[PDB]
Amino acid sequence: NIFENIAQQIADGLSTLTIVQALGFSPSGENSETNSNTREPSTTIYPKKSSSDAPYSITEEELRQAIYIPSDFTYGDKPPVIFVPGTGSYGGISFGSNLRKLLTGVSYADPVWLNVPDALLRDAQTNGEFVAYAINYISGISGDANVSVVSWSQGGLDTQWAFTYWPSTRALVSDFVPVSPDFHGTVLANVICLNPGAGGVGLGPCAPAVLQQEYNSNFVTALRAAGGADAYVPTTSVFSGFLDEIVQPQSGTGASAYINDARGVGTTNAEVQVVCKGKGPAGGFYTHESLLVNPLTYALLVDALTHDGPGSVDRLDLDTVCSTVVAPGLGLDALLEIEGVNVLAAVNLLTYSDRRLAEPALMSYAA
Ligand SMILES: *[C@@H]1O[C@H](CO)[C@@H](O[C@@H]2O[C@H](CO)[C@@H](O)[C@H](O)[C@H]2NC(C)=O)[C@H](O)[C@H]1NC(C)=O
Ligand SMILES: [Ca+2]
Repeated sequence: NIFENIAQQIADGLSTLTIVQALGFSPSGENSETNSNTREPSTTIYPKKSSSDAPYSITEEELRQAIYIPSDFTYGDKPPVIFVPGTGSYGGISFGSNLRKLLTGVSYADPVWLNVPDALLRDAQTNGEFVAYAINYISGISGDANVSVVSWSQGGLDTQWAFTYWPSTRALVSDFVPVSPDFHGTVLANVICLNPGAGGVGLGPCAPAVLQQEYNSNFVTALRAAGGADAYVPTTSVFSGFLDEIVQPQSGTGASAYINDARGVGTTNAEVQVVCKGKGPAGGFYTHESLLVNPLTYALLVDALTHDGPGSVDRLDLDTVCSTVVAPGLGLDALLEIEGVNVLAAVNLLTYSDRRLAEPALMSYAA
């Protein structure tokens, strides 16, 4: 029986590989990207909720289908929480072994998650459309409750892009909790794609979302010049300065994950090695992916969800939070699962058929 659950886990993990999907399989289980969601929202959200919003380029059918609503969802009784995966991954598997498992069956959260086609590798401007639609749609079918957003890696960058160009979504998000975000992209993408940045032809073929996540990319530059480098809602950014093998730089105020707060809406910038320094293993070495099981990450998420404003380092009992390797309620097996999540993602990055020399054109709205 325990065998059947491992077989089904592996099958669900492999269905997220685009090479396997090319054989005609679809993402399965919690990574299903063809969900049937038949409730309508209280208000027109398509093609625009606000006449200030950027247009959608993707059909509402596809936008809505990437949202995975568990049967246990309470449509507003609890506060909804939308989970957003990172590059090469799906919302189901990015968080099922970590944060979303911990947020299943509690009173202050009600999880749903995004399964974007092609493992979040496609143009990030369209990944951003998925987050914008999800915020408006989930709220609009949940009694117009506020939602929260938790993201991993490019997910946070996608959320800032939805906030920047879909203003209507700012009004409905109590908390944005990005884990290992790259709000300034990453120079490791410039290196791997042998690419000058600024959308220039580079010698390394790379997925569109990878090219747009270069440190100086047109996507990142446009987003930051439009306001994407400052928080729009209370933002609890959690990142590791030792060592993020995907996102660099990633330490101090210069970290790609650092969100400024010029609008004064409230921000926490938590480098775990800083916050937990001298106080336990949770201040030790954490990867881009292993951060998702760090107790500081979980503690700051719950704090943010149970209090006005962002998660508060100073309100936490750092002596207790920092004292363990993994969040309470996970085992060291979560450390293993999250390593496999990263491997699957890596495979996707290396083997995705849509490799390009140049970064997607900015849509007319971003320019
Ligand atoms: C839902 O979240 C939004 C954004 O965090 C909240 O809207 C902000 O509310 C504060 C004070 O209530 C205002 O000063 C800001 O200008 C608002 N921001 C935006 C962009 O609207 C809103 O209060 C939350 N709603 C609920 C019911 O929690
Ligand atoms: Ca809060």
